[PDB]
Amino acid sequence: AKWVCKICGYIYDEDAGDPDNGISPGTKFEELPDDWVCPICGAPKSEFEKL
Ligand SMILES: [Fe+3]
Repeated sequence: AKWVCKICGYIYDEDAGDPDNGISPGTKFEELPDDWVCPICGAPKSEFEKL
């Protein structure tokens, strides 16, 4: 699944993860650490919406 940051338009793609920020590919959005934030704009997880 892909989730969009409602603040800046960054798409968290679970297939891609966010390796530069310690998230390996295939990591589900719900599995992201609670302290994970949008790597672009810094938005907390609350600000993402599943597509
Ligand atoms: Fe963002």
